[PDB]
Amino acid sequence: GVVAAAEKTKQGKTKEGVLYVGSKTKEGVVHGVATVAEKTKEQVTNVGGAVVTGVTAVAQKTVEGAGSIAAATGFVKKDQ
Amino acid sequence: GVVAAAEKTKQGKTKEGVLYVGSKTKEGVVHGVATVAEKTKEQVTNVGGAVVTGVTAVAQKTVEGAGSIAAATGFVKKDQ
Amino acid sequence: GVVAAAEKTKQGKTKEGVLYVGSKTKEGVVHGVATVAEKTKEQVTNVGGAVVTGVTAVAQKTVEGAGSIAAATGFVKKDQ
Repeated sequence: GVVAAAEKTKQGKTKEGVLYVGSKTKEGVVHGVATVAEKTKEQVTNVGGAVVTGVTAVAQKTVEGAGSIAAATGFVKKDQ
Repeated sequence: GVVAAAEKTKQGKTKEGVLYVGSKTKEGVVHGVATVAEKTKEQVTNVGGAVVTGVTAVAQKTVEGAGSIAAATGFVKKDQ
Repeated sequence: GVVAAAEKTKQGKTKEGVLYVGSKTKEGVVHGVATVAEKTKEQVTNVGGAVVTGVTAVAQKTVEGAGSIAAATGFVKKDQ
């Protein structure tokens, strides 16, 4: 029973402000989430929330609510 | 019973402010989350929250709420 | 029963301020979370919260709420 529950059981003014980023570069190479392999059997990539990538990559108020992820890999049975 | 529960059972003004980043570089290479391997059997990458990458990578108010992640890998049975 | 529970059971004004970062470099190479291996059997990377990477990488008010992560790897049975 490999489960994963999450409850934001909320019952009951926002004036946050700003966010500012600046960038000035010459050369840039970025790899966010890379899976490189050779001679494997299984490969999984469960993205529940977000994935944000780049020389300028911001993530504001990204995952509100309830993030739930089950993940099961393998579980072989060759007995007897 | 490999579970993982999380409850933000909230019942009941925000004036945070700012955030500022600045950057000026010449060469830049970034790898956020890399999985490199050779001759394996299983490879998993469960992203529950976020993944933010880059020469300028910010993450503001990212994972509110309830973050829940189950993760099971393996569990072989070849007995008798 | 490999579980991991977390409850932010909150029942019931914010004027934090600012945050400031500055950067001026010539060469930069960063690796956030790298898993390099050879001749293994299993590889897992459960990200519950966030992962922020870069020559300028900030993380403000990242994981509120309840962070929950189960993680089970292995558990082989070849007896008798």
